Amino acid sequence: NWLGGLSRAAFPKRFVFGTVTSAYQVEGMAASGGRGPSIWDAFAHTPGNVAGNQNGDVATDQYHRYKEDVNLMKSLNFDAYRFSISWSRIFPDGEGRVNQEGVAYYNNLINYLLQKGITPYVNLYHYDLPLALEKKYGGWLNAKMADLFTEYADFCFKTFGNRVKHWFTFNEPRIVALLGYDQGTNPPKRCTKCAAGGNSATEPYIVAHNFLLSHAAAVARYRTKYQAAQQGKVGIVLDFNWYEALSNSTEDQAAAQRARDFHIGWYLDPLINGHYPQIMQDLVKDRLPKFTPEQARLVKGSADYIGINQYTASYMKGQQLMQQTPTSYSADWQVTYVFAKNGKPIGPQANSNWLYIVPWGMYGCVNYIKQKYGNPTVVITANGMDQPANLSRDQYLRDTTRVHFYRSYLTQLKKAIDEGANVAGYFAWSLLDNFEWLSGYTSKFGIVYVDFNTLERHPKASAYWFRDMLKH
Ligand SMILES: OC[C@H]1O[C@H](F)[C@H](O)[C@@H](O)[C@@H]1O
Ligand SMILES: [Zn+2]
Repeated sequence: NWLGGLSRAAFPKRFVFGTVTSAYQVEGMAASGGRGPSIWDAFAHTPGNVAGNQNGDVATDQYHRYKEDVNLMKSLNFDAYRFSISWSRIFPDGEGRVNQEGVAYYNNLINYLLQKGITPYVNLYHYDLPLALEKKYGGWLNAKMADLFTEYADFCFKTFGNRVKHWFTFNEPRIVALLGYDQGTNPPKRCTKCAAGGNSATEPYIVAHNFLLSHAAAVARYRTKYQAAQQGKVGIVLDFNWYEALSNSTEDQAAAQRARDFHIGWYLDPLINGHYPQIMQDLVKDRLPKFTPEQARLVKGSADYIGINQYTASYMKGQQLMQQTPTSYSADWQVTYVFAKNGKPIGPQANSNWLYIVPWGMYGCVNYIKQKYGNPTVVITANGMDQPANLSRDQYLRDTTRVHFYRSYLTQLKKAIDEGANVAGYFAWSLLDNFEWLSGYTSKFGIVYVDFNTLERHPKASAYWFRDMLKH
């Protein structure tokens, strides 16, 4: 049977199922409704930065169609919707003046979701730093971001928190550090060789530290000022792709573990244990900032749940640990990526080159967090795969590969849960085909097809798969 034994009965009672989007990727109205530009608006509008010179000006136009999209998610039997608030839609300059039309939009969305029995899970930040804050303060390089983010978060708690009870601060600060400041391929396009300037060996760590400090400050504000009345929760969303030792050799096993530590431990060790991973301290040394005891105590325990974005897996090959001139966060790991073992690829690829379809990676990741971090409450906040550009509507709708993807990954998640992992929910990236950053509209992650000429929505087979699986 195409559900493969999966249904709500196959998951814990009250387990949450949802879909996910992000503001810039679906809203549109990027320069309308009072919204100020984000760093992604400037980036996307620069010729050559995005596939086809595309941008999120219109995107899926969810801004005008949100009731259609909410009706669709309810008809597909989902319990929840993870979306983000655009910082520059509320504060066009990131600070000071409030854009009331922006506030009204999120009020309207949140109220309609609740009207339809859909639980809002709200991200405050998804790659979309107000451009004004980048220019005035230097964005995530400036420790002042803690105050600036806290003030923004405070406004959101005050304005929406009587209705919103499930918050996330950030989405994937590792990717911001990696792509924005190590490789320099996402805004602000910083790296050692980059035209904008930078230092791939230092800036990724500065940025990560400031994300953690800003997270902790925003949560401290929530807990001291809003929690008593509002009785909600605040977490953070982290990407974690699985790393598997190429062989059982001491050095390959060490390499896979180093990769885990530099990937997820970088944030989870501070959040759970109040310090950076030991290996990062040992290898990165004085390029890794130190939490004072007070900061570490503010950071530790500051996530009510951990959002995990899980997509793929890689084999890791080791080497003798070397004394090396620092060059980048990426080279700091001292590992070698490998995508085949015993003559077989780890998995076939989806449309995105980085996305190897490896369902057991999901078990790997969830089991690892359970065993290593005292089984914290985890929410899978994104999981999915993409189709390529240029297909016919019908070809998009017959997404049999995506159906197989969800059945397999969810079976592996069920396996980890049945072994005792504290996973509270699962969210499919994405409800809709949308703006896939550098790939623009050439990558289609949705369970619902979006015709980007007419903006019409059409559920794909995977959407119907979810509807069947999730019926009450
Ligand atoms: O790459 C697919 C998807 O991966 C993660 F979920 C990111 O948070 C999204 O912004 C992105 O679109
Ligand atoms: Zn419109």
